[PDB]
Amino acid sequence: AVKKFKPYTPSRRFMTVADFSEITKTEPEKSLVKPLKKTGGRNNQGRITVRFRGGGHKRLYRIIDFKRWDKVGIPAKVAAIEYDPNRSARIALLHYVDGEKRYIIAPDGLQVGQQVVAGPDAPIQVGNALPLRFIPVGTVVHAVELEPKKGAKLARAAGTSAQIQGREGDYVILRLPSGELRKVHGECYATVGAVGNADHKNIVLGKAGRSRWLGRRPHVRGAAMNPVDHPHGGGEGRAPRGRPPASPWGWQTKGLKTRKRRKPSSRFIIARRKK
Amino acid sequence: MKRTWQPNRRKRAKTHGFRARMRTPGGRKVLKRRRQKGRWRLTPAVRK
RNA sequence: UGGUUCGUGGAGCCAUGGGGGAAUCUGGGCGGACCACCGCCUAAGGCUAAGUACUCCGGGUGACCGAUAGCGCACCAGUAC
RNA sequence: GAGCUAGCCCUGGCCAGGGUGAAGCUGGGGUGAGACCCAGUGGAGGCCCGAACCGGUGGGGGAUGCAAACCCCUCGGAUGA
RNA sequence: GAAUGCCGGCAUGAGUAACGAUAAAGAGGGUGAGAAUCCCUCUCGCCGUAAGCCCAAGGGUUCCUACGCAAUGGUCGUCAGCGUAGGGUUAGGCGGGACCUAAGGUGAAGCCGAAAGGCGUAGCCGAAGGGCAGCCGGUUAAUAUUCCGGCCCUUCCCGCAGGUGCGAUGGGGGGACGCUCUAGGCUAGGGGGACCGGAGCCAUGGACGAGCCCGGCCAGAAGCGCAGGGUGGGAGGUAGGCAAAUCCGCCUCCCAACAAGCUCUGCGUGGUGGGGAAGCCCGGGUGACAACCCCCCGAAGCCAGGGAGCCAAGAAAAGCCUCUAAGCACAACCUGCGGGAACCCGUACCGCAAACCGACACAGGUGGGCGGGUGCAAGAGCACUCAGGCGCGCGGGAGAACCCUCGCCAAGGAACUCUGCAAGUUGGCCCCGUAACUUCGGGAGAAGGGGUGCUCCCUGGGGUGAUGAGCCCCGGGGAGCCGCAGUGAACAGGCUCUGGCGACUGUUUACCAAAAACACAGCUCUCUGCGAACUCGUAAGAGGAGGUAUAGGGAGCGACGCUUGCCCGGUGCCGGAAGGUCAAGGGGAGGGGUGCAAGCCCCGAACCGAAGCCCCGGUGAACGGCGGCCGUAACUAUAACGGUCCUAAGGUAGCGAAAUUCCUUGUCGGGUAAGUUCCGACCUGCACGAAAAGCGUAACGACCGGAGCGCUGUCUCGGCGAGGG
RNA sequence: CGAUGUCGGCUCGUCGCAUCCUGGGGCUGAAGAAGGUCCCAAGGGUUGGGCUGUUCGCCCAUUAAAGCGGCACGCGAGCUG
RNA sequence: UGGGAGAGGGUGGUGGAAUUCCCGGAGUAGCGGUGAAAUGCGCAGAUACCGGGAGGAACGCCGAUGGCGAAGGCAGCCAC
RNA sequence: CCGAGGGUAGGGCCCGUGACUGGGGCGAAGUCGUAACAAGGUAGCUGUACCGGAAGGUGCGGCUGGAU
RNA sequence: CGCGGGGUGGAGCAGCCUGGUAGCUCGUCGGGCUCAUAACCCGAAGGUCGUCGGUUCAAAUCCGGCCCCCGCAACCA
Ligand SMILES: [K+]
Ligand SMILES: [Mg+2]
Ligand SMILES: [Mg+2]
Ligand SMILES: [Mg+2]
Ligand SMILES: [Mg+2]
Ligand SMILES: [Mg+2]
Ligand SMILES: [Mg+2]
Ligand SMILES: [Mg+2]
Ligand SMILES: [Mg+2]
Ligand SMILES: [Mg+2]
Ligand SMILES: [Mg+2]
Ligand SMILES: [Mg+2]
Ligand SMILES: [Mg+2]
Ligand SMILES: [Mg+2]
Ligand SMILES: [Mg+2]
Ligand SMILES: [Mg+2]
Ligand SMILES: [Mg+2]
Ligand SMILES: [Mg+2]
Ligand SMILES: [Mg+2]
Ligand SMILES: [Mg+2]
Ligand SMILES: [Mg+2]
Ligand SMILES: [Mg+2]
Ligand SMILES: [Mg+2]
Ligand SMILES: [Mg+2]
Ligand SMILES: [Mg+2]
Ligand SMILES: [Mg+2]
Ligand SMILES: [Mg+2]
Ligand SMILES: [Mg+2]
Ligand SMILES: [Mg+2]
Ligand SMILES: [Mg+2]
Ligand SMILES: [Mg+2]
Ligand SMILES: [Mg+2]
Ligand SMILES: [Mg+2]
Ligand SMILES: [Mg+2]
Ligand SMILES: [Mg+2]
Ligand SMILES: [Mg+2]
Ligand SMILES: [Mg+2]
Ligand SMILES: [Mg+2]
Ligand SMILES: [Mg+2]
Ligand SMILES: [Mg+2]
Ligand SMILES: [Mg+2]
Ligand SMILES: [Mg+2]
Ligand SMILES: [Mg+2]
Ligand SMILES: [Mg+2]
Ligand SMILES: [Mg+2]
Ligand SMILES: [Mg+2]
Ligand SMILES: [Mg+2]
Ligand SMILES: [Mg+2]
Ligand SMILES: [Mg+2]
Ligand SMILES: [Mg+2]
Ligand SMILES: [Mg+2]
Ligand SMILES: [Mg+2]
Ligand SMILES: [Mg+2]
Ligand SMILES: [Mg+2]
Ligand SMILES: [Mg+2]
Ligand SMILES: [Mg+2]
Ligand SMILES: [Mg+2]
Ligand SMILES: [Mg+2]
Ligand SMILES: [Mg+2]
Ligand SMILES: [Mg+2]
Ligand SMILES: [Mg+2]
Ligand SMILES: [Mg+2]
Ligand SMILES: [Mg+2]
Ligand SMILES: [Mg+2]
Ligand SMILES: [Mg+2]
Ligand SMILES: [Mg+2]
Ligand SMILES: [Mg+2]
Ligand SMILES: [Mg+2]
Ligand SMILES: [Mg+2]
Ligand SMILES: [Mg+2]
Ligand SMILES: [Mg+2]
Ligand SMILES: [Mg+2]
Ligand SMILES: [Mg+2]
Ligand SMILES: [Mg+2]
Ligand SMILES: [Mg+2]
Ligand SMILES: [Mg+2]
Ligand SMILES: [Mg+2]
Ligand SMILES: [Mg+2]
Ligand SMILES: [Mg+2]
Ligand SMILES: [Mg+2]
Ligand SMILES: [Mg+2]
Ligand SMILES: [Mg+2]
Ligand SMILES: [Mg+2]
Ligand SMILES: [Mg+2]
Ligand SMILES: [Mg+2]
Ligand SMILES: [Mg+2]
Ligand SMILES: [Mg+2]
Ligand SMILES: [Mg+2]
Ligand SMILES: [Mg+2]
Ligand SMILES: [Mg+2]
Ligand SMILES: [Mg+2]
Ligand SMILES: [Mg+2]
Ligand SMILES: [Mg+2]
Ligand SMILES: [Mg+2]
Ligand SMILES: [Mg+2]
Ligand SMILES: [Mg+2]
Ligand SMILES: [Mg+2]
Ligand SMILES: [Mg+2]
Ligand SMILES: [Mg+2]
Ligand SMILES: [Mg+2]
Ligand SMILES: [Mg+2]
Ligand SMILES: [Mg+2]
Ligand SMILES: [Mg+2]
Ligand SMILES: [Mg+2]
Ligand SMILES: [Mg+2]
Ligand SMILES: [Mg+2]
Ligand SMILES: [Mg+2]
Ligand SMILES: [Mg+2]
Ligand SMILES: [Mg+2]
Ligand SMILES: [Mg+2]
Ligand SMILES: [Mg+2]
Ligand SMILES: [Mg+2]
Ligand SMILES: [Mg+2]
Ligand SMILES: [Mg+2]
Ligand SMILES: [Mg+2]
Ligand SMILES: [Mg+2]
Ligand SMILES: [Mg+2]
Ligand SMILES: [Mg+2]
Ligand SMILES: [Mg+2]
Ligand SMILES: [Mg+2]
Ligand SMILES: [Mg+2]
Ligand SMILES: [Mg+2]
Ligand SMILES: [Mg+2]
Ligand SMILES: [Mg+2]
Ligand SMILES: [Mg+2]
Ligand SMILES: [Mg+2]
Ligand SMILES: [Mg+2]
Ligand SMILES: [Mg+2]
Ligand SMILES: [Mg+2]
Ligand SMILES: [Mg+2]
Ligand SMILES: [Mg+2]
Ligand SMILES: [Mg+2]
Ligand SMILES: [Mg+2]
Ligand SMILES: [Mg+2]
Ligand SMILES: [Mg+2]
Ligand SMILES: [Mg+2]
Ligand SMILES: [Mg+2]
Ligand SMILES: [Mg+2]
Ligand SMILES: [Mg+2]
Ligand SMILES: [Mg+2]
Ligand SMILES: [Mg+2]
Ligand SMILES: [Mg+2]
Ligand SMILES: [Mg+2]
Ligand SMILES: [Mg+2]
Ligand SMILES: [Mg+2]
Ligand SMILES: [Mg+2]
Ligand SMILES: [Mg+2]
Ligand SMILES: [Mg+2]
Ligand SMILES: [Mg+2]
Ligand SMILES: [Mg+2]
Ligand SMILES: [Mg+2]
Ligand SMILES: [Mg+2]
Ligand SMILES: [Mg+2]
Ligand SMILES: [Mg+2]
Ligand SMILES: [Mg+2]
Ligand SMILES: [Mg+2]
Ligand SMILES: [Mg+2]
Ligand SMILES: [Mg+2]
Ligand SMILES: [Mg+2]
Ligand SMILES: [Mg+2]
Ligand SMILES: [Mg+2]
Ligand SMILES: [Mg+2]
Ligand SMILES: [Mg+2]
Ligand SMILES: [Mg+2]
Ligand SMILES: [Mg+2]
Ligand SMILES: [Mg+2]
Ligand SMILES: [Mg+2]
Ligand SMILES: [Mg+2]
Ligand SMILES: [Mg+2]
Ligand SMILES: [Mg+2]
Ligand SMILES: [Mg+2]
Ligand SMILES: [Mg+2]
Ligand SMILES: [Mg+2]
Ligand SMILES: [Mg+2]
Ligand SMILES: [Mg+2]
Ligand SMILES: [Mg+2]
Ligand SMILES: [Mg+2]
Ligand SMILES: [Mg+2]
Ligand SMILES: [Mg+2]
Ligand SMILES: [Mg+2]
Ligand SMILES: [Mg+2]
Ligand SMILES: [Mg+2]
Ligand SMILES: [Mg+2]
Ligand SMILES: [Mg+2]
Ligand SMILES: [Mg+2]
Ligand SMILES: [Mg+2]
Ligand SMILES: [Mg+2]
Ligand SMILES: [Mg+2]
Ligand SMILES: [Mg+2]
Ligand SMILES: [Mg+2]
Ligand SMILES: [Mg+2]
Ligand SMILES: [Mg+2]
Ligand SMILES: [Mg+2]
Ligand SMILES: [Mg+2]
Ligand SMILES: [Mg+2]
Ligand SMILES: [Mg+2]
Ligand SMILES: [Mg+2]
Ligand SMILES: [Mg+2]
Ligand SMILES: [Mg+2]
Ligand SMILES: [Mg+2]
Ligand SMILES: [Mg+2]
Ligand SMILES: [Mg+2]
Ligand SMILES: [Mg+2]
Ligand SMILES: [Mg+2]
Ligand SMILES: [Mg+2]
Ligand SMILES: [Mg+2]
Ligand SMILES: [Mg+2]
Ligand SMILES: [Mg+2]
Ligand SMILES: [Mg+2]
Ligand SMILES: [Mg+2]
Ligand SMILES: [Mg+2]
Ligand SMILES: [Mg+2]
Ligand SMILES: [Mg+2]
Ligand SMILES: [Mg+2]
Ligand SMILES: [Mg+2]
Ligand SMILES: [Mg+2]
Ligand SMILES: [Mg+2]
Ligand SMILES: [Mg+2]
Ligand SMILES: [Mg+2]
Ligand SMILES: [Mg+2]
Ligand SMILES: [Mg+2]
Ligand SMILES: [Mg+2]
Ligand SMILES: [Mg+2]
Ligand SMILES: [Mg+2]
Ligand SMILES: [Mg+2]
Ligand SMILES: [Mg+2]
Ligand SMILES: [Mg+2]
Ligand SMILES: [Mg+2]
Ligand SMILES: [Mg+2]
Ligand SMILES: [Mg+2]
Ligand SMILES: [Mg+2]
Ligand SMILES: [Mg+2]
Ligand SMILES: [Mg+2]
Ligand SMILES: [Mg+2]
Ligand SMILES: [Mg+2]
Ligand SMILES: [Mg+2]
Ligand SMILES: [Mg+2]
Ligand SMILES: [Mg+2]
Ligand SMILES: [Mg+2]
Ligand SMILES: [Mg+2]
Ligand SMILES: [Mg+2]
Ligand SMILES: [Mg+2]
Ligand SMILES: [Mg+2]
Ligand SMILES: [Mg+2]
Ligand SMILES: [Mg+2]
Ligand SMILES: [Mg+2]
Ligand SMILES: [Mg+2]
Ligand SMILES: [Mg+2]
Ligand SMILES: [Mg+2]
Ligand SMILES: [Mg+2]
Ligand SMILES: [Mg+2]
Ligand SMILES: [Mg+2]
Ligand SMILES: [Mg+2]
Ligand SMILES: [Mg+2]
Ligand SMILES: [Mg+2]
Ligand SMILES: [Mg+2]
Ligand SMILES: [Mg+2]
Ligand SMILES: [Mg+2]
Ligand SMILES: [Mg+2]
Ligand SMILES: [Mg+2]
Ligand SMILES: [Mg+2]
Ligand SMILES: [Mg+2]
Ligand SMILES: [Mg+2]
Ligand SMILES: [Mg+2]
């Protein structure tokens, strides 16, 4: 339920902000934070390698448990749901009966006070993590390891989910958030439910400064530059593209596919994405 | 208006100083050449 | 591919990044594609004075300069600036 | 060579004073319950006026200058990209 | 003898321009060979959120004193930031180091690169961030939290006493955090006093007064007092914090809870140690046994790690505390007291500037703190003034033209001109009042108007205090007074209507363009399944991202509203296991050279043989493109209709003489006395048109056009006056 | 072309006469008044505005008349832009 | 008070038939379509047949001249 | 003091009029097609939506005022 | 007298390049079907190719000149 504002500035006309309604705790665990080094989109050479980055609000990285098979069988309790500025999902604080404390991505409808657990025997229940091969066909899961023990890779942003479609040997058939159909090994872990905060895509940034708060600096159209700068540069007055539309580096940017031809995971992609 | 020279002792020593020159192949050639030429000073003066 | 006078040329020889891959003198390389004949030479280990080059340095001599010349500097010059 | 300038990184600092008065909250009205209206409180905002500060709109001066871009009047932003 | 030749010398322009902010000068007395220019005294003027004071950076003796004036100083020079000499900077507590870590830099392990070298975890370096012990006065020609005085405090070593499972680079706690708004109580600072101290003063008409003028504090340990910050206690379990743990984390139990308790700061008080004005007469001395008290105002500072709200979600590490391990429990650590010990570097002086950056003693540039008073609604604004600092290193006259900056102007009032360029007008605050349109916020300070000083009288509420008086802050009514004029000086919008463009706040060609240009939220297409795509790199390695399709890259379009049509034949991209073409390689029909021969050696047809191209399809918010001639209606005219040629298909909606229209000042309407511009229409659109988007749009604009009102030296048309030249 | 600044305006003039007006005439299809056309004549005069950068031109209101050309399309070490 | 009948309404769940597409097998010269045709699709292997998979929508027989609701309107099945 | 009214400024309603523009009614014998009336040769009507020289056409749902 | 394209039955287009040939759709004329009209069905006519001049045995066709009509261009200032 995104929140609107009355039109008392030009920018307040359209700005919308998340309700923050599920958040129950407003400062993070001192033991699960560390400093997040802003890069400005520069690499170890000092060179910009991802244009238009920098100037965002200072953040602390929250360490998130993307393994969860660290603690087979140890039940935990959901102590708080929290704001995390390093991702679109909300995060949940778990107090394990161990006394150990961890953060997880907060699935949709998870409630403070309930319990979750990890392992093959775990109930099929929102918040639990199981190896894929023990989750019944048809189940909606998130935070899916792509390869066993490597870390939860897929379906992590706000509102996403994957659906379990069938089994074939050691592998399971998944429909990813992009619509692709893929084999993922059965021993890969996944968490029952979809990621929460599904309204995240309906936020309306409303002003340029808001993009500046996020670390997004203004983007310059190629058509706005000079020939030394861009394939679309130059021209007297405005100009159409006048060539197949291209990137700053010359490659074609309307339709030209770019997945590597002989990539070994091809034997594992069933159907390409949709829409 | 604000001009180009804005002195800064730490800057000067860390940019043109003896230890900066010795760290690098071209810097050692600067020192080699200025010795062969006979300069009285191999490196700018800064008071540290 | 480089080297040689050799720029693909009839293109050998010497060197070698990739692939294949021997023999111990009745063994092997060369004499400008290649074959025969006739000759020359012993690869895949190493070292080796002298004769040669140069002139920061010392001296000897100029049909060399003589203070705008001769080194940038005859002088407190790679200085002042 | 980034002691000028451009972008980013880390750590600090600065923004007189006045004006407008969002949401929420409380009370009252309303209804089956609501929506909603009124009053108070509240203090939001690339909100408004205006110094410092950051600018450089129009005009005039200057033009072997006070200055290899300055001076005077006027003017833009001033809690934010 | 010439090369705008080179180097040097010296002319000409010329006794010419100029001598660097228009803040400003006059006189007396000194000194000296020499005085507008040095010193002293009185008068005058300028700054005073500075043009005063304290820091930092940079500079490097420029500081103080004596003696000097050739050169330097835009004149002079006896003076000086100049020359010569001597002197001057004093720290356990201030700042930095013997402490911590940030970006980043470096870098045992490791990885990569022809060489040089590039990476790289930990670790090391790295500060204006963390951490940490000194405040007030006196003294020098020149230094002072540094010397001296008074009162405080820190660490290290060693000794004594009491206590304790002591012990760490290891585990944990803590350190440790944003933005806006803000409570309580204080301090800084300020205002007043009919109270307290003081050298004196009485003027020129009055005043010997509850008169004038001056000053009425500062630092301080323990203790107490006020105001705050921090903080649960106990017990049982325990598999987690990469060994251990009595610590921390988790579960349960009892008690405690807006508290209290313990702790830690700030302020006040405080033994004590200091200070102390005018005036006066030589920095000094007197004053002076100086007094040192009451009320008010009051921080952005302090208590602080305070409170609330909000989204964009707000360093690290050490010091410190707790836990234990090796070990050691003759030890070691904690607490209290005592003695001793305590190093290196900086410290002068300038510092919005004549000593720093600009070649100059250059109207420019330079980060942090203090920045007093009165009035003006407030304020760091504006005017004048305190303290303190200056009059800007050429002067004296004269009173032409002309130039700059400034003041006024009869009648007219934009007739000026490309243009109201420029300059007027308007101008703060209080009240009354306020339109189209609108996205319901706005448009709005709309427009337009009235008020504004002083005196007396009556009265309402608040803050301090005590509820009272006093002080202080908001006000309400009545009656009067003066002037041309009451925000009486200074600072302080001219307004309306209507188009074009761009939604908007923003950004730009440092130094001729600030805009309609760039950006912007938002819309669409497209690539990307994660060792992602993409980007930099030979590479290793990074960025992307400690992100995972509600994500990340590329492209175009540009809030929002209503919309975005037809063509896939060419180019692009996407899909197609057929077919055609196609390289190295495979295959070796059949040839050729040489040898007596075995053999050696060379050429080589068919056939098997990828990507790409060809071919088959898809695809427009992919590159792009979207017709011609002739005829037709019962007045004429024009063609709803028809005929035919061509195309891949012949421009739909909307808009149109336009930021686009050549003929063009198209035609008609409006506005004007008159309108090549403007506005509204029309439509034969040379040569609009739908995301190089089409048509609109409230609000916005130092953008560009057109009109009106107000007012004016812009002008008819010029005059006079001021100051710098 | 080792530089002869280029439209229009503004200011300041000066000159020619193929004369717009004023002065003197002849002819007239000149009744008068008023015209037409030609001849002599350069002394003087030859307005204010709307539009456009404009020159030019059209329009408004007047006028004795609202002349045409040259002077580097006169005049930027005189201004504008 | 005790009884009844009903596609009355809202939420969650869930069953089979059928069409389309995808994969595998098998198989060959046409399929589709109409008044008749052509476009389309098919040897790059279609149609017709079998097995598997995915996905959306609608509920055959019961069913009626039926039932319910104020009207619009309401139809697999289960529970609330 | 009030005060006819005059002046300035800004609103509200009504009437007349305006380049140009939108349809409407009417008009003896104009042009184009033939939507409706019979199953009107696609049953028609209908609310809405999109499209087209025109009547109309088509989608969705509804009515019988439909025929055999 | 800057550069292009065109002119052919009544209309709109082939033929021209490559000399011997005039073609296609509509329209017009005659007859059918119809109560009649259109549509539809069967037949028919009409063009010396803008013009003049040359080449050739022969010119719509090839080459020169003239007319008529459409289109493009006109830059540095
Ligand atoms: K040119
Ligand atoms: Mg909103
Ligand atoms: Mg609203
Ligand atoms: Mg939430
Ligand atoms: Mg932290
Ligand atoms: Mg930490
Ligand atoms: Mg990083
Ligand atoms: Mg790095
Ligand atoms: Mg570099
Ligand atoms: Mg990039
Ligand atoms: Mg970047
Ligand atoms: Mg993300
Ligand atoms: Mg979140
Ligand atoms: Mg897998
Ligand atoms: Mg969005
Ligand atoms: Mg951010
Ligand atoms: Mg963006
Ligand atoms: Mg952009
Ligand atoms: Mg461009
Ligand atoms: Mg450009
Ligand atoms: Mg470049
Ligand atoms: Mg290039
Ligand atoms: Mg290019
Ligand atoms: Mg281009
Ligand atoms: Mg361009
Ligand atoms: Mg263009
Ligand atoms: Mg451009
Ligand atoms: Mg385009
Ligand atoms: Mg193009
Ligand atoms: Mg391209
Ligand atoms: Mg690529
Ligand atoms: Mg995919
Ligand atoms: Mg600068
Ligand atoms: Mg600097
Ligand atoms: Mg320094
Ligand atoms: Mg420094
Ligand atoms: Mg530096
Ligand atoms: Mg460096
Ligand atoms: Mg150095
Ligand atoms: Mg070396
Ligand atoms: Mg030396
Ligand atoms: Mg050097
Ligand atoms: Mg060679
Ligand atoms: Mg060679
Ligand atoms: Mg050779
Ligand atoms: Mg080899
Ligand atoms: Mg042999
Ligand atoms: Mg042999
Ligand atoms: Mg050999
Ligand atoms: Mg040989
Ligand atoms: Mg031979
Ligand atoms: Mg030999
Ligand atoms: Mg030798
Ligand atoms: Mg000689
Ligand atoms: Mg000499
Ligand atoms: Mg010499
Ligand atoms: Mg000589
Ligand atoms: Mg020498
Ligand atoms: Mg020498
Ligand atoms: Mg020399
Ligand atoms: Mg010399
Ligand atoms: Mg010297
Ligand atoms: Mg720096
Ligand atoms: Mg810099
Ligand atoms: Mg900060
Ligand atoms: Mg501010
Ligand atoms: Mg107000
Ligand atoms: Mg209020
Ligand atoms: Mg509240
Ligand atoms: Mg603002
Ligand atoms: Mg305002
Ligand atoms: Mg300026
Ligand atoms: Mg500036
Ligand atoms: Mg002006
Ligand atoms: Mg200049
Ligand atoms: Mg200035
Ligand atoms: Mg000014
Ligand atoms: Mg402000
Ligand atoms: Mg402002
Ligand atoms: Mg900011
Ligand atoms: Mg000569
Ligand atoms: Mg010369
Ligand atoms: Mg020369
Ligand atoms: Mg010469
Ligand atoms: Mg010379
Ligand atoms: Mg000389
Ligand atoms: Mg000379
Ligand atoms: Mg000389
Ligand atoms: Mg001279
Ligand atoms: Mg002279
Ligand atoms: Mg003279
Ligand atoms: Mg002269
Ligand atoms: Mg001069
Ligand atoms: Mg001067
Ligand atoms: Mg001044
Ligand atoms: Mg002045
Ligand atoms: Mg002044
Ligand atoms: Mg005097
Ligand atoms: Mg004097
Ligand atoms: Mg003097
Ligand atoms: Mg003198
Ligand atoms: Mg003087
Ligand atoms: Mg003096
Ligand atoms: Mg006097
Ligand atoms: Mg003051
Ligand atoms: Mg210096
Ligand atoms: Mg001197
Ligand atoms: Mg002198
Ligand atoms: Mg001397
Ligand atoms: Mg001098
Ligand atoms: Mg000077
Ligand atoms: Mg003297
Ligand atoms: Mg003397
Ligand atoms: Mg000293
Ligand atoms: Mg001391
Ligand atoms: Mg030591
Ligand atoms: Mg360190
Ligand atoms: Mg080297
Ligand atoms: Mg370092
Ligand atoms: Mg350090
Ligand atoms: Mg420090
Ligand atoms: Mg910090
Ligand atoms: Mg300290
Ligand atoms: Mg102290
Ligand atoms: Mg002394
Ligand atoms: Mg212990
Ligand atoms: Mg913390
Ligand atoms: Mg914030
Ligand atoms: Mg307070
Ligand atoms: Mg105090
Ligand atoms: Mg006060
Ligand atoms: Mg344990
Ligand atoms: Mg005293
Ligand atoms: Mg005494
Ligand atoms: Mg502050
Ligand atoms: Mg604090
Ligand atoms: Mg707080
Ligand atoms: Mg760290
Ligand atoms: Mg032991
Ligand atoms: Mg013992
Ligand atoms: Mg203890
Ligand atoms: Mg030491
Ligand atoms: Mg020292
Ligand atoms: Mg000192
Ligand atoms: Mg300044
Ligand atoms: Mg000074
Ligand atoms: Mg001076
Ligand atoms: Mg100086
Ligand atoms: Mg200066
Ligand atoms: Mg005072
Ligand atoms: Mg005020
Ligand atoms: Mg002066
Ligand atoms: Mg001054
Ligand atoms: Mg001066
Ligand atoms: Mg004078
Ligand atoms: Mg004179
Ligand atoms: Mg007067
Ligand atoms: Mg006047
Ligand atoms: Mg007027
Ligand atoms: Mg007037
Ligand atoms: Mg005007
Ligand atoms: Mg004019
Ligand atoms: Mg202008
Ligand atoms: Mg004014
Ligand atoms: Mg005023
Ligand atoms: Mg209005
Ligand atoms: Mg209104
Ligand atoms: Mg209006
Ligand atoms: Mg409007
Ligand atoms: Mg409104
Ligand atoms: Mg007003
Ligand atoms: Mg108002
Ligand atoms: Mg009044
Ligand atoms: Mg008065
Ligand atoms: Mg104003
Ligand atoms: Mg704009
Ligand atoms: Mg713009
Ligand atoms: Mg626009
Ligand atoms: Mg818009
Ligand atoms: Mg702004
Ligand atoms: Mg510029
Ligand atoms: Mg420029
Ligand atoms: Mg420049
Ligand atoms: Mg300019
Ligand atoms: Mg511009
Ligand atoms: Mg602007
Ligand atoms: Mg731009
Ligand atoms: Mg843009
Ligand atoms: Mg925009
Ligand atoms: Mg989208
Ligand atoms: Mg690259
Ligand atoms: Mg390399
Ligand atoms: Mg990373
Ligand atoms: Mg938009
Ligand atoms: Mg926009
Ligand atoms: Mg654009
Ligand atoms: Mg609208
Ligand atoms: Mg359309
Ligand atoms: Mg196409
Ligand atoms: Mg196609
Ligand atoms: Mg295509
Ligand atoms: Mg192929
Ligand atoms: Mg094209
Ligand atoms: Mg095309
Ligand atoms: Mg038009
Ligand atoms: Mg017009
Ligand atoms: Mg237009
Ligand atoms: Mg156009
Ligand atoms: Mg035109
Ligand atoms: Mg025109
Ligand atoms: Mg006209
Ligand atoms: Mg008119
Ligand atoms: Mg118009
Ligand atoms: Mg027309
Ligand atoms: Mg365009
Ligand atoms: Mg608009
Ligand atoms: Mg608007
Ligand atoms: Mg603007
Ligand atoms: Mg603007
Ligand atoms: Mg205008
Ligand atoms: Mg006007
Ligand atoms: Mg006016
Ligand atoms: Mg004047
Ligand atoms: Mg004067
Ligand atoms: Mg020339
Ligand atoms: Mg010359
Ligand atoms: Mg010249
Ligand atoms: Mg004029
Ligand atoms: Mg006459
Ligand atoms: Mg007569
Ligand atoms: Mg008569
Ligand atoms: Mg005559
Ligand atoms: Mg005359
Ligand atoms: Mg004349
Ligand atoms: Mg004109
Ligand atoms: Mg002309
Ligand atoms: Mg004209
Ligand atoms: Mg007359
Ligand atoms: Mg003329
Ligand atoms: Mg001419
Ligand atoms: Mg001309
Ligand atoms: Mg001229
Ligand atoms: Mg000029
Ligand atoms: Mg001119
Ligand atoms: Mg000249
Ligand atoms: Mg001249
Ligand atoms: Mg001249
Ligand atoms: Mg211009
Ligand atoms: Mg077919
Ligand atoms: Mg086929
Ligand atoms: Mg086959
Ligand atoms: Mg589906
Ligand atoms: Mg009257
Ligand atoms: Mg008829
Ligand atoms: Mg019909
Ligand atoms: Mg019909
Ligand atoms: Mg019908
Ligand atoms: Mg029909
Ligand atoms: Mg249709
Ligand atoms: Mg042909
Ligand atoms: Mg032929
Ligand atoms: Mg024929
Ligand atoms: Mg009959
Ligand atoms: Mg017939």
